[PDB]
Amino acid sequence: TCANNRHQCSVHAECRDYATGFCCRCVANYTGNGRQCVAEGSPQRVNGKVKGRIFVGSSQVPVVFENTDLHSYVVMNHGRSYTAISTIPETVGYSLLPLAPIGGIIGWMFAVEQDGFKNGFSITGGEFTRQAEVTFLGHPGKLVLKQQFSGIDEHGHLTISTELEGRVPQIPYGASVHIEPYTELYHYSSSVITSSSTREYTVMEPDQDGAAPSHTHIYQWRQTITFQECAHDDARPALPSTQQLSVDSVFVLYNKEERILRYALSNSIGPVR
Amino acid sequence: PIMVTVEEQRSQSVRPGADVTFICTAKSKSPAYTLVWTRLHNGKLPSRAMDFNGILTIRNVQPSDAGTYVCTGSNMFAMDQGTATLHVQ
Ligand SMILES: [Zn+2]
Repeated sequence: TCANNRHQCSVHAECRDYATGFCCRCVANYTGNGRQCVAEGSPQRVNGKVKGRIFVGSSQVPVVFENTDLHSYVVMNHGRSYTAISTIPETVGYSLLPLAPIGGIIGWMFAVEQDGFKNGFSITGGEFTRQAEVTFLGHPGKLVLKQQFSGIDEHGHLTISTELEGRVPQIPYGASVHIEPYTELYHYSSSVITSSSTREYTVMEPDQDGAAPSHTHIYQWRQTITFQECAHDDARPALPSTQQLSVDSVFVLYNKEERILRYALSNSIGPVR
Repeated sequence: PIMVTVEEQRSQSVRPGADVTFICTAKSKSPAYTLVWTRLHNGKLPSRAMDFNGILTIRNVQPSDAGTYVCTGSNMFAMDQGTATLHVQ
C-alpha cells in the first residue's frame, strides 16, 4: 500500500491504493510513468557506457572497445535527440555510421506526442530493456545490440548501458553516409513492444579528387522492447495496439580527430497514417 | 568541465528570404559531449532550421525568426551556454 511504499513513487508523483496494490502517477506538468517523472519542456541528459566486439567486413579478428562513453541531449516536446559516443576507434568509426538507431531509441523515448499517443518515456519511465538485431542484406552474419535503461539516477541523469556484438560491412575510411526520412511501426502487447523495418542508406565516397559515384545499401532492423507496467488500477485505459514513429532530419558523422561518433534525429509519435 | 564558444558573427542582420548560419564549438574535459541550439529559454527552433554538430542554419528567414539563440554544451559533468542574435530587415 501507499502508506508503506510511497517511496517507490517519484517525488513528482501521486500514490493511489487499489484492491491488489498501489500505482504511481506523475502530477500535472510532469510526464512519465509515476515511478519516474520529468518536467514538461525541460532539457534532459542520458549517460552510459558502451562496449563492443565487432568484426568489420571480412576480418576474422574483431575490433574491441570497452568503457566508451555515450552522452545524449534532448528537450522535452522538441522531438530532437542528439547523441555523442566517444573513444570510438577509426577502425570501426566509419563502418558504424549507418547505425543511427543506436541513438535513435532515445528519439523514440522522447518523440513529440500527438493526439492521444505516448512516447517511450511516458510508457516506460526510462526503465526497460531493448534487444535489437540488424541484418545488412547481401552481407554475412548480423549485428546484435542490447541496451538496458535504469531510470533517473541519484544525479538526475537518465541511464543507458550499451552492448554491441557481431559483424558489419566495411565502409571506406573518410566516407560519409546519408539517411532519408522514414516511418516505423511499434506494436504493443502485454508489456512488450516490437518493430521490424527494412530501409536503405547511401554511402558517399571519400571527399577527395576523383571521388567515385555514391551507392545505396539496404538493412533490416528488428527490435523487442520489454518493461513493467503497474498491474493495478483496473480503470486504466489500454495503450494503442499500434503507434507510428515519424523520423526526419537524420544526420550521422564520425570525426577521426576527436574519435567521436555523432547521431542526430527528429521524432514525432502518433496514429498510423 | 566544459566551455562553449559562439564563433564570430554572433550578431547578424539579414533580409527576409535569406539563409543565415551560426557556429558553436566547445572544449570539454570529457570525450563525449553535445552542442545543441535552441531559442531563448529553451524555445523550439523554427521548422526551417537545421541544427547538427554545433552548426545552426536557418533557411528562408522570416521576421518571426528574429531574436536571441542559445548554444548549450553538455557532458556527463556539466553544461555551459553561449548566445547569438539575429535581426531581420
Ligand atoms: Zn549519474
